[PDB]
Amino acid sequence: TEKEFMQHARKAGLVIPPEKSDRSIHLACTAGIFDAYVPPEGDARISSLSK
Amino acid sequence: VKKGFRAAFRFQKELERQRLLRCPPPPVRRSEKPNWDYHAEIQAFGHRLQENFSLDLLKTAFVNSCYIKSEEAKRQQLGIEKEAVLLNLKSNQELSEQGTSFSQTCLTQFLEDEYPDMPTEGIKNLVDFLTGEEVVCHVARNLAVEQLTLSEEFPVPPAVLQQTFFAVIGALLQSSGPERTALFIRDFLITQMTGKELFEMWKIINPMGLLVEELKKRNVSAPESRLTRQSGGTTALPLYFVGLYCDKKLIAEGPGETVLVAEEEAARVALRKLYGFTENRRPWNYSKP
Amino acid sequence: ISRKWEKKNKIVYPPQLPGEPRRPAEIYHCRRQIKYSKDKMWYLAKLIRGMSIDQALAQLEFNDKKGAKIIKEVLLEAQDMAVRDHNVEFRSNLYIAESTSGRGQCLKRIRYHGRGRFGIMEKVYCHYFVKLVEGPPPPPEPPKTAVAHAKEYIQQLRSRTIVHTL
Amino acid sequence: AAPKNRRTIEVNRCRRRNPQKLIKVKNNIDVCPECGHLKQKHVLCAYCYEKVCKETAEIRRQIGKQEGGPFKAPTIETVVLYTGETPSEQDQGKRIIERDRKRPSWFT
Amino acid sequence: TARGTPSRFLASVLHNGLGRYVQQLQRLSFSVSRDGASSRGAREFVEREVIDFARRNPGVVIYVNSRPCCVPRVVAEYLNGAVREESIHCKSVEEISTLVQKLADQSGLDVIRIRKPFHTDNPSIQGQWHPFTNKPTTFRGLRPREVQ
Amino acid sequence: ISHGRVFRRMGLGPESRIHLLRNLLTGLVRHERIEAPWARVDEMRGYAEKLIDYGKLGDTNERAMRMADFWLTEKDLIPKLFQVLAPRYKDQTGGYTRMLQIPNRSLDRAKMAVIEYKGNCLPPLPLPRRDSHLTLLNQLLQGLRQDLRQSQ
Amino acid sequence: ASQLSPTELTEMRNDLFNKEKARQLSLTPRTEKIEVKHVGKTDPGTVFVMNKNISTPYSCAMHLSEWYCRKSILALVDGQPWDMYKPLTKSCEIKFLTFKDCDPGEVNKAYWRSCAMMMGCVIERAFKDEYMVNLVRAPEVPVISGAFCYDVVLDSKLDEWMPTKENLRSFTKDAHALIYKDLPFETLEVEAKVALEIFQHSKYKVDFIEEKASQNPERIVKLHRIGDFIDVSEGPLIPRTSICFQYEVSAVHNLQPTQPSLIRRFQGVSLPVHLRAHFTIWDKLLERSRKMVTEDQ
Amino acid sequence: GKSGTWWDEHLSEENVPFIKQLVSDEDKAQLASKLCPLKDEPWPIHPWEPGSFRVGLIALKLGMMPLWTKDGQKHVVTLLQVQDCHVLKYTSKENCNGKMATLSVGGKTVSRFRKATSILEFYRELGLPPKQ
Ligand SMILES: [Mg+2]
Ligand SMILES: [Zn+2]
Repeated sequence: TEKEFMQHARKAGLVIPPEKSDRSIHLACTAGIFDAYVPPEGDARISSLSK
Repeated sequence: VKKGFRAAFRFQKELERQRLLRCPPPPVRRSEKPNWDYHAEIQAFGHRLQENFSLDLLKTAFVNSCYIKSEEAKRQQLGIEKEAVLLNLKSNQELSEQGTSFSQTCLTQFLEDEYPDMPTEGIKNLVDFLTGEEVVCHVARNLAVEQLTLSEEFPVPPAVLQQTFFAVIGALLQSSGPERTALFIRDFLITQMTGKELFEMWKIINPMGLLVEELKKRNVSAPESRLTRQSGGTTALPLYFVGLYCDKKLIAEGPGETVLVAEEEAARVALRKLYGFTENRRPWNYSKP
Repeated sequence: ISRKWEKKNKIVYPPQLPGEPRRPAEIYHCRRQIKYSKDKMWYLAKLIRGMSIDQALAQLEFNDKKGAKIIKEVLLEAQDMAVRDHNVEFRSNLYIAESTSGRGQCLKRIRYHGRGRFGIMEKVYCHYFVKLVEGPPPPPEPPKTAVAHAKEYIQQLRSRTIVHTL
Repeated sequence: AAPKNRRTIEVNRCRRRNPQKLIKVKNNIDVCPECGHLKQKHVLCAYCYEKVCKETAEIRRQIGKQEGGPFKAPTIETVVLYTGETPSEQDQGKRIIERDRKRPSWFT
Repeated sequence: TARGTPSRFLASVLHNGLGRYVQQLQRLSFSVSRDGASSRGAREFVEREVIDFARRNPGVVIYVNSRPCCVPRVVAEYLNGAVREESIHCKSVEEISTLVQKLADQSGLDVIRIRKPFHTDNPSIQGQWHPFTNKPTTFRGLRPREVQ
Repeated sequence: ISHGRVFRRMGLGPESRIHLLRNLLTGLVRHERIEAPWARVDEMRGYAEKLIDYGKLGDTNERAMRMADFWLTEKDLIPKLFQVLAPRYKDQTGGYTRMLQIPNRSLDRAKMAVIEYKGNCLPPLPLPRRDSHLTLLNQLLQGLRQDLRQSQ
Repeated sequence: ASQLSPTELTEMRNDLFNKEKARQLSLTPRTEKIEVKHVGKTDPGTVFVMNKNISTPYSCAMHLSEWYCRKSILALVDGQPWDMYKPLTKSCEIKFLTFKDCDPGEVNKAYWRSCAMMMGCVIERAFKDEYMVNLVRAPEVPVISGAFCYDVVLDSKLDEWMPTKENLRSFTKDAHALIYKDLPFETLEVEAKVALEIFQHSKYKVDFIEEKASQNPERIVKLHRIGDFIDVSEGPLIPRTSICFQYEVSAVHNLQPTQPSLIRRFQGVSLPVHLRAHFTIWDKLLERSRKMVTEDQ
Repeated sequence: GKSGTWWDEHLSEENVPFIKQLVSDEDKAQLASKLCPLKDEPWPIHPWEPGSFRVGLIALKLGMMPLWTKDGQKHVVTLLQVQDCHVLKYTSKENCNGKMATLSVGGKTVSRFRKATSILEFYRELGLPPKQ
C-alpha cells in the first residue's frame, strides 16, 4: 500500500547536442534565401516576349 | 512464457477468424478464387442438367456486351492489341432474343392448354411473372450461371443475369429441338409456380368490376352480395363472411375484417373459381408423354 | 494502458461524389486521469448525452459538481478543435452523440481502522470521452401512441400460424 | 447485519439509473441583457457581479488608504469621484474618495 | 441444445423432385500432401478411387491440389453457394470414400435442427378449418335473442 | 414538529447564533455591503432593520445607546449609526436592506447572497429589471387601460 | 386574366417565384467575401466573413451561439430592420434585436405584419371554391390598437351572412395547424414588372403593387412566401412561423358605405412564445379585440 | 424547449397595479352579481319530506372561545366562518352511482393566476372566481 505513478515525460525537444559532444549535425539546406529577387511591378504587363 | 507452438498457432487462426468476421471483405468472383478452370466447369454445367449442349454455343451464351466493351477498354488503356480473339467474341444478344421469344410462346402454350378458361390478359401477366426479373434471377443464381457469367459489377445486376439465362435457353434451343427446351423450361420455370395463389402473380386492382364483366361474358346477369355469417360487429377484431349470389345461387364465399374487404375477397374467390385456378385444381402432370 | 480514442481523429475518408449526402463531421476527444470517481462522472455524461452543445454548456455552467467544470473545459476545447481543424464552420451547430466515462489507473492506501486492523483505500481516477457530430440535434423519439400499439397487437394476431401440424 | 448474497449488475443498474437519481435538466437559464454571459433567473449575473465586486474592492482599498489605521469610521456620508468630475454643491460635507479612472458607463 | 442453435424449415433448394433431379454439389477440392504420414489414406484414395468416382457422376468437378500441408482437407461447394470443409487427416481409404460419397449425396442446406419434417405447400384440400365450419346457418341470419 | 417556529438554529447554541449575527451586523454597518450565506443574511437583515429603528430612536436615549453598545463590537460604528445611517433614513420607514442572491460559493457550494443598506455610495448591484413598457404585452395592456379609462 | 383552377394559379405563382429566386441566385457567379461586423452590445469587436447574397443573418448568428438563433428576431443592417432570412448584399455592420429589448417597436410592427400575413394564408384556403375571395391589403395598424387587420372582399352571394363562433374556431384551428408546421417566412426583393406578372389577376393586389412601387425610385417590391402561399407586405417579418404561440382570430366587421361592393375586415390577436401570457390576461386581450379598430388615416 | 412562466413575468412596472386592480374589481363584481338568486331563475323549491338530505357548507376555522350556559357550566365553541360559499355543479342521480345525486360546493376564493387551465375554463363558464 505504498505505490505511486510513473512516466514523467516531456513533449518539447531541445538543443541537447550542443549541451556537449564532439558530433555536430550535418545539415543539407539553409535557413531561407540569400537576397530576394524583386520582380518588376508590371511583369504581367510585360507578359510578352520583350518590351 | 508458456513454451510450445500448437496453442499459439491455434489462437492465431482463431484471431484471424474473429478478425475476418468483424470486418468482412468485399466478395470476389468465383473465377478469381484459386480453384477454377473454365472449360471443365462448362462441361460439368452441360452434364449435370442431363443435356447435350454444344460447348461453343454455351460459350457464346455466357459472354456479355458490357464484358466485351470493358475488355476492349482494358486492352486499349494498356495499348496491347487483342484483335485476335476479341473480334470473334460474338455476344449473346441473338441467343437471348431466341430464348425469350421461344420461352414466351411455349409458356403461353403450356398455360393455355393447361387452363382453357384463363383470359389472355391473365396468361400474359402469368408469363410476364415467370419470365420476369425476380424468379429468373433466383433460378439463375441457384443454377450457377452467375458463376459462369462473364461481365462487370460482380453482383451481376439482374437484367444482365436475365440476359444470360435466356441466352442459355436459346443455346439449348439451338443445340436441341423444341421438345428438349420445352422440357427444360417446364422443369425450371413451371415448378416455380408451385404453392402460389394466382393473384400473388397477376395483382389486379378492382376485382368486382372484373367479376361483373366476366359474368356479363357468361350471360349470368348480376352478382348481388349478401352477408352470410358474422361474429362480432362492435368490437375491434370483427369477422364477416360475404357470399356472392347469382340468381339465388351461391358462387363463392369470402371472409374479412370488414364488409368491404370480405366482399372484395369473395370477388377474388369467385374469380379464381371461374378461371379454373383454385387450390383444388389438378397439380401439374410432371411426366413423360 | 490503451489509447484508441485519440487515434480516431486521424481517419481520412475518400472524397465524395457530387450526387451524395453531406456526411457530417465527427470529432473525438478525451481527457485522461481525472481525479474523480467514475460513477459521479457517469451521471454528468448521462445528463449531457443527447443535447446540443450550447444547451450542454448551459446545463454544465450551473451544475454544482467537480466533474461539471472538467467536462465544460473538455467540451470547450473540443468545440475549438472542431472549429479550427476538423472543418466545422458553424460553432453552435454541434450535438453530443456519444459521451461516457471509463475507469482509469488507481493507487492504494491504508485506512488505519480502530484496532490493529486496516482497510485498502483506493485513490480513484477516471477518464472522460466525448464525440461531437455537426448538424442539428436529432429529435427525441416520441412515445408510441395508441394506434401504434393497436397496430402492433393486430400484426401479432395476424402473424400466428397453425402450430405442430403440417 | 451482513449481505446474504451479492447483488448482481442487473439489480445495481435498476437502482442507480432510475429517474429518481438522475440529474434533472433545468430550464431557468437565459442570457443577461448586458454582456450575454449566461445568467440564471432569480440570481445575479456572475460577470456583472464580478465587475461591481472588483470596483467595490478598489474603492474599499482607497477608503482604507484614507482612514489611516483601524477605528476611524467617519461621521459623515461618502461619495466617490472619478477623473474630472468636480464636487457638486450638494457634496460639500461628504468625504471624497477619488481613485484614478473614467467613470464607467453603469455607475451613475 | 435447440434453444442455443438456429433452425430452418424443411425445404428443397429449387424443387428437385418435381422436374428433373440435379446433383447439388459443384466442386471437390482435394489438398494432399506429397510427403507426410497424415495423408496416406488420401494418397491411396487419389491413386485408386477418385478416377472411378469422377466417372461415376460427371456433374461434380474434382480438383487435387497436391500441396505440402500437415492436415489434408476436402472443400465441397454446393449449387446454392454454401461451402462445407471437412478434414481427411489420418483416415483410411474406406472412410474417405464414405465421406466423399456422403458429401456428394446431400444438398447444401445447413445441418441444423430440421423443425417439423414435412413441407406440404397446399396442406388443405377440402378447405381449412374455420369456426363456422360444422356450424349450421339459421333462417335470415338471425342471432340469438333477436326480434326480427 | 416546528409549526410556527421562527429563528433557525445557526451556531453551537443560541449564544453563538447571536454572536454570529452580531459579527455579521457589525460587518454590515462597517462595510455597507456584505456577502455571506443565505440563511445568515436573512436573519441579519431581520435584525438590521430594527437596529436602524433603534438608531432612529435618537442619540440621547439610553436604551438605544445600550442596544447599539451591545450590537456593535467595534465602538466606532455607534457615532456612524446615530449620525449617518439614521439621518439618511429619516423619511423612509422600513424599505432598506435590499437582499439579492449571488450564485454559489466556490468551495462547498453553499447558497450565497448579498445584502446592502440603501443609500450606499458603492457601485450599484446589477439589479433584476422589470420588463420594459414598450414590449408587445405591455403595449397591448396599455391600450386596454387607455380604452377602459376612455370608456369610463 | 383568364379562367383558372385555384390550384394551378398557386402552382404557376410558386413556379414564377422559384424562377425569380433561381435568377437572383444565379446572378452572382461565385462566392465573394463580405466583412460584416458586429456593433451589438454583448460581443464587441466580432467580425464575420460571409458569402455575398447567400448567407442569412441567421447564418451570422449561428457562428455565435444558439441563444442568438432562438431569441434574435430582427436584425439591423446599418440603419434598417432586416428579417433574419434575407441574404446580405454589401459589407456592413450588424446588430440583433429581441422582443425583451428596450425599444422593440420595430420588431412589434414586424411581428404584426407576420401575423397579418398568416391570417391571409389561413383565410385564402378555407372558403368554398365556388365562392371567390380576393386579398385586398394588410393595413399597418399601430400595435397599441386592439387587433391586427386584413381586408377581404367576398362573393356577391355572401352579402347577408355573418359567421358564428364555430367558423372562427375553425379559422383558429387552421391557423394553429399552420403554426404547427415549422415554416420559414421566405422573402424576396422582386422588380415590380415581374411582381405584377406573378399576380396579374387580383386588381386590388395590382393597385397595391403599383402603390408601393410608386414611392421607391427603382420599382422594387417586397414579396414573402409561407410554403406555397404568396403575398405582398411592407418591410421585414419574423424568421419562423413557430415563434407564434397564442393565436386567435377575433371577428369580422362590415364597413360598407365607402364602396358599393362589400369589404370585410378580419381581426385577430397574437403573442409570441417568448412573451406568453396567463389565461386570464389572454382572454382580456382577446375580449378587447372584438371591438372595431379603425386606423387608416 | 418551453421555460416555466408565471403571470407577472413580462409585465412592466406600470401594468401590475392596473392588472391587480382590474381583476380584483372584476371578481368582486362577479361575487356581487350572484347576490340575488331568487329573482334570477331559481330551481323549484320543494317542501321537506321525512326521508330527505340537504346540502352542507364549507367554512373556515377561525379559532376557539368559551361559552357559558344558563345552569352555570362552561362549554368551548369553535368559530367556523363561511367566507364565500357557492354551489358549483349538479350531477344527476344516474351519472355518479345510480343511488343518490351529488352537489358540488366551493370554498374560499383564491387567485386566478395560480390554478390550472381546465379549472379556469370551468369557473369562466360558471361565472365565479376560483375556490380553494
Ligand atoms: Mg450546524
Ligand atoms: Zn451580465
